[PDB]
Amino acid sequence: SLVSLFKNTFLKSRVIGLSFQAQRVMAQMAKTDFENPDEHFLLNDAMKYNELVFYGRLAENWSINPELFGKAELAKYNEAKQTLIDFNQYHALVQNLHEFYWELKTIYLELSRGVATSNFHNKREVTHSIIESDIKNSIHKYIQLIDDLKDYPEWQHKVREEIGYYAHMIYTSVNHDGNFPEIFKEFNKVDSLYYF
Amino acid sequence: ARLWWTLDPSKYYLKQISSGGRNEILFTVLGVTAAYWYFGNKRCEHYWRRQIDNCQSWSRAQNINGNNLTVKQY
Amino acid sequence: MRTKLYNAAYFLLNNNESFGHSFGIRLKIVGLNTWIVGYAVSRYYFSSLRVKAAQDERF
Amino acid sequence: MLDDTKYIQMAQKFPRNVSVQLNKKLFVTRTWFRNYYFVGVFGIFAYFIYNQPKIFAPFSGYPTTVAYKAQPDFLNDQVIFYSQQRQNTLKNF
Amino acid sequence: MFKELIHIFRTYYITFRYLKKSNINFLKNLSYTLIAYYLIINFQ
Amino acid sequence: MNHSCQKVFEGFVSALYDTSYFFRNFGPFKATIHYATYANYLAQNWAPRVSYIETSTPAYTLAKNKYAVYIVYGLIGGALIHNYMLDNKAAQKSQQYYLKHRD
Amino acid sequence: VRLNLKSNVDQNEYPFLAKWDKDMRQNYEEYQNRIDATTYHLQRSQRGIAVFGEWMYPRYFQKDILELEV
Amino acid sequence: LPIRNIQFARYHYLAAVTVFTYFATRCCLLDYKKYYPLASVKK
Amino acid sequence: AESNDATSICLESISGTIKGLQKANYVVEHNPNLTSEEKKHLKQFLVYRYNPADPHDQPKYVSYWCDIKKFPPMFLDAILYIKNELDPTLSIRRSCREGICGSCAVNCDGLHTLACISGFNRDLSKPTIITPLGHMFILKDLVVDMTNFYAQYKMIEPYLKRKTPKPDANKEYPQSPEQRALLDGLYECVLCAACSTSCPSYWWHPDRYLGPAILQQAYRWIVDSRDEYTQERIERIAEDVRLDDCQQIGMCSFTCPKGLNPQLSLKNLMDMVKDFRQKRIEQEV
Amino acid sequence: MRRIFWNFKTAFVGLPMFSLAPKNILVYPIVVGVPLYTFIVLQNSVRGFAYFDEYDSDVKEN
Ligand SMILES: CCCCCCCCCCCCCCCCCC(=O)OC[C@H](COP(=O)([O-])OCC(O)COP(=O)([O-])OC[C@@H](COC(=O)CCCCCCCCCCCCCCCCC)OC(=O)CCCCCCCCCCCCCCCCC)OC(=O)CCCCCCCCCCCCCCCCC
Ligand SMILES: CCCCCCCCCCCCCCCCCC(=O)OC[C@H](COP(=O)([O-])OCC(O)COP(=O)([O-])OC[C@@H](COC(=O)CCCCCCCCCCCCCCCCC)OC(=O)CCCCCCCCCCCCCCCCC)OC(=O)CCCCCCCCCCCCCCCCC
Ligand SMILES: CCCCCCCCCCCCCCCCCC(=O)OC[C@H](COP(=O)([O-])OCC(O)COP(=O)([O-])OC[C@@H](COC(=O)CCCCCCCCCCCCCCCCC)OC(=O)CCCCCCCCCCCCCCCCC)OC(=O)CCCCCCCCCCCCCCCCC
Ligand SMILES: CCCCCCCCCCCCCCCCCC(=O)OC[C@H](COP(=O)([O-])OCC(O)COP(=O)([O-])OC[C@@H](COC(=O)CCCCCCCCCCCCCCCCC)OC(=O)CCCCCCCCCCCCCCCCC)OC(=O)CCCCCCCCCCCCCCCCC
Ligand SMILES: CCCCCCCCCCCCCCCCCC(=O)OC[C@H](COP(=O)([O-])OCC(O)COP(=O)([O-])OC[C@@H](COC(=O)CCCCCCCCCCCCCCCCC)OC(=O)CCCCCCCCCCCCCCCCC)OC(=O)CCCCCCCCCCCCCCCCC
Ligand SMILES: CCCCCCCCCCCCCCCCCC(=O)OC[C@H](COP(=O)([O-])OCC[N+](C)(C)C)OC(=O)CCCCCCCCCCCCCCCCC
Ligand SMILES: CCCCCCCCCCCCCCCCCC(=O)OC[C@H](COP(=O)(O)OCCN)OC(=O)CCCCCCCCCCCCCCCCC
Ligand code: SF4
Ligand code: F3S
Ligand code: FES
Ligand SMILES: [Ca+2]
Repeated sequence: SLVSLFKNTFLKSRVIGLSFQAQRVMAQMAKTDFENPDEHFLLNDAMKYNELVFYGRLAENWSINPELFGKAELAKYNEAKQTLIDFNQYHALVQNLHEFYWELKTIYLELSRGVATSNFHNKREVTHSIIESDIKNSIHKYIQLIDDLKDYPEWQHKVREEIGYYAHMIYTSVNHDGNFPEIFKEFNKVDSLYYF
Repeated sequence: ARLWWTLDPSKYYLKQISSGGRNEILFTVLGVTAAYWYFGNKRCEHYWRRQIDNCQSWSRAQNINGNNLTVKQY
Repeated sequence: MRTKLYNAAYFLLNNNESFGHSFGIRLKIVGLNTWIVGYAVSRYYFSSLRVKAAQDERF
Repeated sequence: MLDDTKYIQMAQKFPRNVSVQLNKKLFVTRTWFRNYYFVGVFGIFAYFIYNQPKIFAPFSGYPTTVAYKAQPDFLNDQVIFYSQQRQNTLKNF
Repeated sequence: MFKELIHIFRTYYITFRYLKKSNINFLKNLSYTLIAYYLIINFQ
Repeated sequence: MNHSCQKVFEGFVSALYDTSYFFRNFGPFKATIHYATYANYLAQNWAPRVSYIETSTPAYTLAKNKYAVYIVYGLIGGALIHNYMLDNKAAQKSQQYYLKHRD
Repeated sequence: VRLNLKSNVDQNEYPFLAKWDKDMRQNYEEYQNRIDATTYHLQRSQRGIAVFGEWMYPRYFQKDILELEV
Repeated sequence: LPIRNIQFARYHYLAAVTVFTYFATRCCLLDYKKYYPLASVKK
Repeated sequence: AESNDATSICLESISGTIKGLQKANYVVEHNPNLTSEEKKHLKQFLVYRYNPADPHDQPKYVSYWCDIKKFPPMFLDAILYIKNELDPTLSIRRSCREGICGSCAVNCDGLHTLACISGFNRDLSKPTIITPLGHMFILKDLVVDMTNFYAQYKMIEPYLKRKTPKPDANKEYPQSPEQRALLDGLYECVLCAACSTSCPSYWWHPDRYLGPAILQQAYRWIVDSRDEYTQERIERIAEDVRLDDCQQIGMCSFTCPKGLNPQLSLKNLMDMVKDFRQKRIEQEV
Repeated sequence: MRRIFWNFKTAFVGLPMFSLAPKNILVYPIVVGVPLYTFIVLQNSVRGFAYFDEYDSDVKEN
């Protein structure tokens, strides 16, 4: 089976080569923030990030032919496949956190455009119920994420430092009247004190 | 202000392939073949032409419906 | 909640030489780019104009 | 070497069951802001690139044209047309 | 050049802040493809 | 806004989000998007090039990596000049052919 | 040619022909000015030098030729 | 650190920019229909 | 019950903008019962006043006529005289009185600076305008919200981190007088945020771009010889537009009342970041 | 009611802008285009701005 031989050789080469780099790629992703976790790969240097993203699906899906594999070779291929699956799960988690961060940043941008000096056409003195409820629900979800990340102190610290920055900016963007205490009840417990 | 203009290439796109330099000669050969084909067709169409104007060069006109085209003197 | 407000600094800051010096270069580059793009757009626009028609002509 | 110990630890150990529900309204708002800044800004450039060659080199988009010859039909007050297919080419440089 | 243009638009326009670096990169790729197509076609 | 319009807007945005998510995460569509993304990455970041960072010693750099620019320039120049000469030859051939055919 | 605007055709016997001639003469001056302008532009662009001119005169000034024909 | 054919890359980028601007703006290929009224005539 | 109000909001915004342009710099006299002959001997201070807590209050200048021969010649002294004698409801931050704490940073007659160590035009004809920092949210009168500035300062990890244990634990981290003069003229920042509030880039991107003061603190902690996270700090500050947004206006250095050079510090930071980016490729090979 | 505080004659955005922007935006445009535009226009007219009349302009119908 020449076609099978070529397929297995390609799969082995790509999977092992990218498994040897998954550690560095994940480290860079963790180092970068949640606004654009792939910012370093997009701007400075793509350290096999796109290659990992592409070949993770192939490792997960494409079949294997053990008769074309050795003993140590098969064990190494299995280890690389597990590493690629872990990379895929890590990327999914990072994408979810990044999208939540961008939700909060969308709320913050909506607030900012309201107070922008150039906003001579949509200047609103009083915050409206729709955005108030959005802020309340977003803060509730952020608190739930912080609680769920109790077993990973580094992840919790990064999530705070990154996401809660815009929550603190939203807190600062409005006066402390109206429904403000109820809206920021959960935030004021810990998060408000941190951003002071 | 900060000066930023420069003709130097960006290091993001200066990487080489594992086996050596980027695939330049192969793509140049492909482009040369494509240009040869395109220019050969263009030259063949362009140079071997003449305009013959005689009765046999004219055919009866017809509408989009297929009927002969005739316009009344209204 | 009454949204907070601020007074834009450039509306209440005395004119300074640093602002002028930096924004002069910025506006020079902006003018160059805008002039090039506007020339391109003008060439596109005028070339898109229709041909002159007869007097009191329909269609 | 950079001291990336904490980042390496984070990469090695991450949760595998944590997820956050996303506000559909806000996600749609951001996506349509991106769509707005795509169409209404980049479409100008894209359409310029696509069409300006078609405006400054129209003869290459219409290869074949038609020509007509007419003869009178007195007894019926009609006009007879003979068509001809020609290759669209420059004329009167 | 493209990077500078995107940076100016992002720093001056509040609404442009919505676009991600991924979206900026997609616009960059589309612009490069369109420029290459323009250069090739103009000589055809 | 009015609460009825709020209901309508929430339904519309939820429908848009569901449609986008379904189209992006559908099996065949997901595979297509994934392969197209990797292909676009390859095309954009690994296009043919003449200048690259040389991280190898002159003893460990191939002669192809040193003469690729010259080979490409020679190929392109030869193609252009040969096409020009072929155009001239075709012009002469057509002129002679039609002249000998008549007048 | 500066053709006169008064048609010399008999309207009583050739109405359509007279009307066509009258309209043609009426618009001839304007269309001749436009044609002269286009021809002048073409010839000056041809007189241009290198990339500013002769090197790419016939093939890139296609809209001008189309306008001239129209 | 060394970049192969860096001068060639610089010249290629400059040529690409020049060609793109040339075709986009048609700076060299101007229009003189506006100048026609302000020109003399022969013959 | 509520309904769509886009049209009403748009019309109100446009009308209010036009009316504000017509009636810009709205001024209210603190004591309208003043004769011009008396006003001849008193200088005019237009103090910005605004109380968002009160729903009925709006921003406005208040004109106070005071005798400059009753207090020392400083902006803070004049403000405190106005507060104590005329209207004790005025709000302003003040801790040191000698230009050390940096709490009194306000827009003193068109220039951001500390009010305690800034004199005012002695001429009685030209009025003196006192307003808070420009692009900082106004809480009350001359008090702004520096919480964002404090968080940005927190984000730089302003503490000495060392990867090498001290050899004996009974000594002090060695540092030569040259390595101390390296920090001289750079650690004197009092975090008054005037340079950041005057920086144009900080106006446009308060969050994504760190202030000149915070970047100067980062530069100080980087050039410090005792710390060993030099490359780590450089990489952290090289993210997105935390430093890249700076355009070298120099207004930070021009306005810095302490005489520091945050512009030069930012230029050095940019040079070091560029060198780091180049040598991340050059070295590892 | 939007109240705006703004020094029209002394703030950086105002009369200083009117004095600064027009002379800086047109720096490259003038100095570059005017010589370049003159060169492009004049290189065609080495001999003169003569319109070679391909049509009989001097001929008028009797
Ligand atoms: C020509 C006519 C026909 C064209 C058909 C095109 C078909 C495309 C369909 C795409 C389908 C999806 C692909 C998914 C990916 C699957 C493959 C894969 O993963 O890669 C494996 C293999 C290696 O990948 P890898 O292991 O991941 O390596 C990358 C890692 O970084 C690791 O890297 P490394 O450092 O270890 O080194 C590995 C090295 C390994 O590289 C190689 O081994 C490949 C080297 C090149 C080919 C060598 C063989 C040559 C001979 C082939 C003979 C084939 C005969 C076929 C017979 C058929 C008969 C029926 O990899 C590379 O360097 C990759 C090279 C990428 C080249 C990108 C080219 C972009 C420019 C194309 C346009 C040029 C126009 C110029 C015009 C200018 C005029 C002025 O990669 C490839 O196969 C490269 C494919 C790149 C081209 C795909 C895109 C083409 C699109 C063209 C434009 C069309 C636009 C039309 C309009 C749009 C609507 C239609
Ligand atoms: C606030 C309200 C203001 C209202 C403004 C209203 C303006 C209405 C204008 C109407 C249209 C005018 C068109 C003139 C075209 C000129 C060309 C020409 O005659 O060609 C014949 C034209 C065909 O042109 P073509 O030959 O195909 O090519 C033309 C291209 O321009 C190519 O020609 P070329 O290659 O020979 O070009 C010459 C070369 C020359 O370039 C150079 O070398 C540049 C030289 C510049 C020198 C400047 C010196 C100034 C000195 C400064 C001193 C400062 C010192 C300070 C001291 C401080 C103290 C120290 O290029 C240029 O001229 C550059 C043009 C590109 C412009 C770039 C900027 C565009 C964006 C910004 C626009 C302005 C915004 C202002 C905002 C104000 C806000 C407050 O055909 C005709 O016979 C048409 C005649 C024109 C009438 C067209 C009618 C169309 C009507 C359409 C319907 C809609 C109309 C609505 C009207 C609204 C009115 C309110
Ligand atoms: C003839 C050929 C055809 C021509 C038309 C071609 C059109 C192609 C499609 C255009 C699609 C554009 C929309 C998508 C882009 C992104 C927009 C976006 O972010 O959406 C949200 C953003 C709205 O955000 P927001 O939250 O509502 O606003 C508060 C945020 O703080 C706001 O934060 P921000 O910083 O993000 O917002 C800034 C926003 C700008 O929004 C604003 O904040 C205000 C906009 C209005 C400003 C009005 C002037 C105010 C006073 C200034 C001083 C003028 C003095 C004049 C008198 C001088 C006398 C000496 O900037 C933009 O819109 C960026 C793109 C602008 C350029 C593209 C659009 C050009 C349209 C030109 C035609 C306009 C209609 C005809 C008008 C003339 C009728 C006689 O934009 C919009 O939704 C509005 C879009 C713009 C509508 C038209 C307004 C007039 C603009 C005139 C520009 C003149 C330039 C000169 C060259 C013109 C040559 C034709
Ligand atoms: C109008 C112009 C159009 C053309 C120009 C286009 C330009 C623009 C770019 C277009 C980009 C977008 C393309 C559309 C997206 C395609 C998505 C897709 O394929 O969906 C499948 C994907 C399913 O696969 P999956 O879920 O990823 O995988 C698990 C499945 O269980 C499957 O499990 P399995 O293990 O049984 O099957 C795995 C594999 C079937 O496995 C096999 O039987 C073996 C396949 C070969 C493996 C690689 C061996 C390479 C050996 C070396 C070759 C060297 C050649 C000479 C050069 C040497 C020097 C370098 O089946 C696939 O999934 C095939 C995917 C496509 C080819 C992947 C291989 C790429 C590398 C080889 C080709 C390129 C040459 C590289 C040369 C350099 C290499 C270093 O999703 C779908 O089912 C969607 C279906 C509906 C969408 C449309 C389907 C179209 C199908 C096209 C098939 C084309 C086959 C190749 C033709 C080659 C002719 C020359
Ligand atoms: C579904 C998929 C996803 C879709 C997504 C949506 C978008 C579409 C994506 C599709 C993928 C393709 C996209 C195009 C590639 C984009 C590349 C890119 O953005 O790279 C940026 C990235 C920019 O990086 P950078 O840092 O700015 O560096 C750029 C500087 O320019 C640095 O540049 P450099 O220094 O490296 O220069 C480049 C190098 C590149 O050169 C090459 O190696 C290429 C050569 C051409 C080969 C062409 C091959 C074409 C093959 C076609 C085959 C048929 C295909 C049929 C398809 C059918 C469908 C199946 O050029 C040279 O070597 C210069 C040659 C100059 C020759 C000089 C001649 C002198 C003659 C005289 C001789 C001496 C005489 C002396 C006489 C003495 C008398 C006294 O570019 C690069 O680094 C690569 C170089 C640029 C390559 C451009 C390629 C464009 C290709 C366009 C193809 C369009 C086809 C459309 C088909 C439509 C059909 C319906
Ligand atoms: C075909 C249509 C043509 C229409 C032409 C319209 C021309 C419009 C020109 C606009 C110029 C730029 C200002 C508006 C856009 C600003 C966008 C931007 O990024 O700014 C955001 C910023 C404002 O936002 P910001 O300062 O809050 O910054 C954002 C900060 N965060 C993110 C925290 C919210 O800048 C401005 O908007 C500055 C506005 C200055 C306005 C100056 C007005 C001068 C008026 C002079 C009138 C002279 C009359 C003379 C009469 C003489 C009679 C004899
Ligand atoms: C700086 C940032 C912004 C930059 C923007 C850049 C934009 C780039 C755009 C690129 C594409 C260019 C396309 C150009 C199309 C021009 C069409 C046009 O108006 O042509 C003029 C035309 C008459 O021309 P023509 O028929 O040829 O006759 C003369 C022949 N010698 O005139 C007509 O036929 C008139 C009728 C058609 C035009 C109608 C216009 C309607 C406008 C409605 C505005 C609505 C909003 C109003 C807002 C204010 C309300 C108070
Ligand atoms: S650098 Fe100067 S102006 Fe800026 S915060 Fe420090 S002391 Fe204040
Ligand atoms: S004020 Fe602003 S942008 Fe640069 S040098 Fe000074 S910081
Ligand atoms: S009183 Fe302390 S800084 Fe002014
Ligand atoms: Ca150090």
